Amino acid sequence: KPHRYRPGTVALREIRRYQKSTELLIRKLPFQRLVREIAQDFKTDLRFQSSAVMALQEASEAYLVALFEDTNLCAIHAKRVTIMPKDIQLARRIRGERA
Amino acid sequence: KPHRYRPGTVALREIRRYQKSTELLIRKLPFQRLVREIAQDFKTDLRFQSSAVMALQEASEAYLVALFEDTNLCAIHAKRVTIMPKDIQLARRIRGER
Amino acid sequence: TRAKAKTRSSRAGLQFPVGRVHRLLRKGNYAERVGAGAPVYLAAVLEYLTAEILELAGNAARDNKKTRIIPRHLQLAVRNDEELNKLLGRVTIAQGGVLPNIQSVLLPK
Amino acid sequence: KTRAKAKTRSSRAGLQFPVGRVHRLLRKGNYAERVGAGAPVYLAAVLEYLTAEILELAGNAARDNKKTRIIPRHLQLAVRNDEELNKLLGRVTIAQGGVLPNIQSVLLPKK
Amino acid sequence: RRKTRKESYAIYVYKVLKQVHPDTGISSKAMSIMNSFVNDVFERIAGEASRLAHYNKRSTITSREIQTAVRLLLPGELAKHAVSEGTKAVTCYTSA
Amino acid sequence: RRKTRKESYAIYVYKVLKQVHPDTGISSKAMSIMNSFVNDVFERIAGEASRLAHYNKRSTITSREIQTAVRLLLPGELAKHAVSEGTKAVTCYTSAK
Amino acid sequence: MQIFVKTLTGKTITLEVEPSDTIENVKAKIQDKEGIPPDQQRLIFAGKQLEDGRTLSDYNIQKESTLHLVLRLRGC
Amino acid sequence: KVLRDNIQGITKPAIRRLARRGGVKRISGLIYEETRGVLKVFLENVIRDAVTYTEHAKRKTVTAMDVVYALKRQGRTLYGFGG
Amino acid sequence: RDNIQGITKPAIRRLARRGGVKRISGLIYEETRGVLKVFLENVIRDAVTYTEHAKRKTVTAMDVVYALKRQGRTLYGFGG
DNA sequence: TCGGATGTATATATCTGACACGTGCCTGGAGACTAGGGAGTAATCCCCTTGGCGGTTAAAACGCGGGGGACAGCGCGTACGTGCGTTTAAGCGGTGCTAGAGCTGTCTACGACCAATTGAGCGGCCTCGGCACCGGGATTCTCGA
DNA sequence: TCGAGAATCCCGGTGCCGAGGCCGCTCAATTGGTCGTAGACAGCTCTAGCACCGCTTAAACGCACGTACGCGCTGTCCCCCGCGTTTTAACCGCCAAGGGGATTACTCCCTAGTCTCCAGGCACGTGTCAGATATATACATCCGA
Repeated sequence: KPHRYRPGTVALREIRRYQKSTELLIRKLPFQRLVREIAQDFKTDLRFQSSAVMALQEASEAYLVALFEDTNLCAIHAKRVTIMPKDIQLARRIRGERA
Repeated sequence: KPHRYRPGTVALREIRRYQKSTELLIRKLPFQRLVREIAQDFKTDLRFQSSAVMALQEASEAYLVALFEDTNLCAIHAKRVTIMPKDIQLARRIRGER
Repeated sequence: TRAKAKTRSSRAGLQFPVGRVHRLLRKGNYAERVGAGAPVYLAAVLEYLTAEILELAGNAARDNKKTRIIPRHLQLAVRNDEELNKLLGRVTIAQGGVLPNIQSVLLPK
Repeated sequence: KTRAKAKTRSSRAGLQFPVGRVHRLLRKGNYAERVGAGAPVYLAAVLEYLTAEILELAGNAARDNKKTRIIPRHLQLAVRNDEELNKLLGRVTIAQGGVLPNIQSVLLPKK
Repeated sequence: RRKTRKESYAIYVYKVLKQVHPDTGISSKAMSIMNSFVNDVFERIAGEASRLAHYNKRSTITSREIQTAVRLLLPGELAKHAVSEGTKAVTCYTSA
Repeated sequence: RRKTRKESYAIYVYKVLKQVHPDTGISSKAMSIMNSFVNDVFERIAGEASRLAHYNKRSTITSREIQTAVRLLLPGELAKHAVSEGTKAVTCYTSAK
Repeated sequence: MQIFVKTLTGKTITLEVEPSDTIENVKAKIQDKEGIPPDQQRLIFAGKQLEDGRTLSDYNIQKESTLHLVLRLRGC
Repeated sequence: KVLRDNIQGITKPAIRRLARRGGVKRISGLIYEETRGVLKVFLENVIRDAVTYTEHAKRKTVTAMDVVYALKRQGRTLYGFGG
Repeated sequence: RDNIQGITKPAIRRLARRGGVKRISGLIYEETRGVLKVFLENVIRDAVTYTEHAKRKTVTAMDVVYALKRQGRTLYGFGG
């Protein structure tokens, strides 16, 4: 019979592996395309240095990781294990970002 | 026989009344004594202007009111009506204070 | 001979003092030299913002059938407008109070 | 009329950071009309102390993992494990830093 | 034996108030609040303009620095209306 | 070929590193991070001192303003040690000449 | 017991202390016999840095031990 | 004269009134001590900054301007007391 | 140009896993995409304002750092 | 489903302290003129940005079985809200007194500014050792019986 | 409780590129001297902050009672997780063209500095009405029935 792990083991393994390392997690080209499309609205025919795109990517990733940590704490506070959109909304509301 | 209100009515009445007014809630002299005792630890034989005490009282009251608002939101999020210390702890943790 | 004096504020058609703003800019240790066009711009911007807040506060005061303006009216005017609230998000106003809201869950059945 | 040999102001105070450069930056930075003769020395000493402390902690972290060079991960580990330094750099993100290895206790497997 | 002079923004605030609502007064504490508000906004804008001038290796602050600082600080509609008012005032001043 | 000179704190940071840990290198990214850290702290302290001097309607920046700004910015133990180091440095500089 | 400590200058010096001797008195004795201030130096035994309030009994340092001595140059 | 045991001057009904203004409806019996601790910490921070400010000026009376500056330094500006 | 869809589901899963999450519901992805869009909008608006004032045509790495610092989100190691 | 008791909103007299206004005057703002350096503008150089083409291989997309977690419903007992009688000290109105904040002179030591000059720090080259990579074996776990 | 598979770590050999050090030189920090004024010190005047004493009454305290809500337990259903197969586009390498960033020289004009003059804004004093209290009354709202 095929050997299967119980649901939950691979999640913890991925947690350990991914917070042991220090690389980026989003593919570079789609992020660059998104940045260009977002900036197109404000001014036409713009140009970007590579280091600017790198800095934007790093800042966005750090922000998202911190927000996800806060969301996990909010989810645990209510005797649950799965995160849900209401947890994200509550975290953003308490942080003072959402009006 | 005596007329009694069901538990919860007076709470809402007080909520409305204290959200309609603006005056301070903590008494003056105990707050002044607390401020003096706290400040004693940094430099002996200090003197205060009255406006300084008033400013401290206003700032502290505003801070406490905001904290209680966030605490009530946290308590509501978990299917409860009564607030508990862990709600205060979670709100202070998320806000970014040690 | 010499001509009669006219204030720069009168020339610009404003109600805020251009000369005082110019002096404060010069003496505030912001830059080596200060141009001749900055005071007019700064005075105009300050006048506009003051007029906006005052109009909202006066409307709120007239709502409560009163002839004068007290800090509660200013707080009500500021907290009920989105952009003004965002501009003053970290400012507390003395003798202000709060906005009368109650969560829907706590209401009686 | 024989001018003496020049001696750096940093050497008199027994420091390593440049006193003269800091003095020039203070004068040209538009902070006040005039600058005293004792501020640059104080500023240089303070900056030197902070740099030395952070470098010592980061070097210890690097030696822990059998390496002879310092990389941004070592700096992040050094900063985030000390409460006072963490308080100082509360709102600062370091590129290529990562995060501390923690897991919530409830999520751990039962039994 | 008279005291020293303390500057304030009293007369101008009162003039603007009488311009907007002609039949409304104001009390003392609200007046102090308005004074503090004006000073705070002035300081914020001036500091932003000074930093912007420093970044570009330039040694003077002109109307362009003020305009860019206003655009950076304020939210959208307030920024647009303030920009319009400022440019109109500067043009009217230069014309005469 | 004409190239503009750029100033940095690299050599002094390297001197301090060799002073505390005799055998340890450093990469370029860490040096850039340290440069940014030094510049940020310098700006914070200088701005605080300037504001403090302006409050008391004085037109000079002395060592007293720097000491007060340092005591205001840093947490406890760091403030104590930094104050001690600064006072020692000033005394040593004044004694020699 | 007797210990041998090598410095950054490539020189090794003998040292006579007891297992329960804390690093404070050992540093004082080394200062007496060499002139080196106690707070200017710091020592490694088996890749671990000593603690001033600790001794060699808990640190497991015995006779004929080899310790590494590295300067900590600090002051004004 | 040395003062002692003044944190108990913040009575339970005062905390109840503050919570009522905040919008709370039901309060558990363990909130009051936590509120006292939080208020104590906040006051310690603000008073420390104000006393440093008044010390630099070679004075001996804490003025309202010192409190205003100390509050502003922490991003909690206050309007209506000058400056 | 629906480039917002370039943020694949496994990438969001990896970010959450580094954040410390063990289980993820089925509707997190839309919220994450919206939040990221808002953040990028604000930062890029500030950076473009700086670049336009400087009288240039290409954004630099410096004004990105300036815009990030303006919002109290300082970044180290990019020539700041 | 109605009806009595309680709290809250509405209308009127009245008296007090704060707001609005009139004066004198003195210091800060305006008019007129010079002189000098910061900034606008044109021309030139070349570095870095954009655009295109081929492959290759790892990563993303899709489908499926199933076990574990989210959620609704029930029962219990205890902590909290409401009301009443008793105790405590906060608040107000005076009377004293002095420590210290605030302003004025004056006088000297400290910082800005200038000319000559020489050594610290930056740009360009290069060489080699520390770290990245690949293959293999020992080890440490997890899940079913 | 015990043992068969997978995933991870320790070890050894190999090769590459950037980190550490050396030269040459140009600009900026030193040294020596003068001058003007910012602030430190002494003296004086007057305010407001601290201390005390008495009285009134409103708020804090403690106790009894009942009830609605926090929390544990059970059952069900469905929806994410782990795995295998197919598809796709990201990444790397290489090659071309040229737009716009970065210097350098030249010149006109915008702003700081000085002197004279005068009127705008601030401290001070005075009056009167907007609003805060007190009293009475009408109306909305809640809890048993």
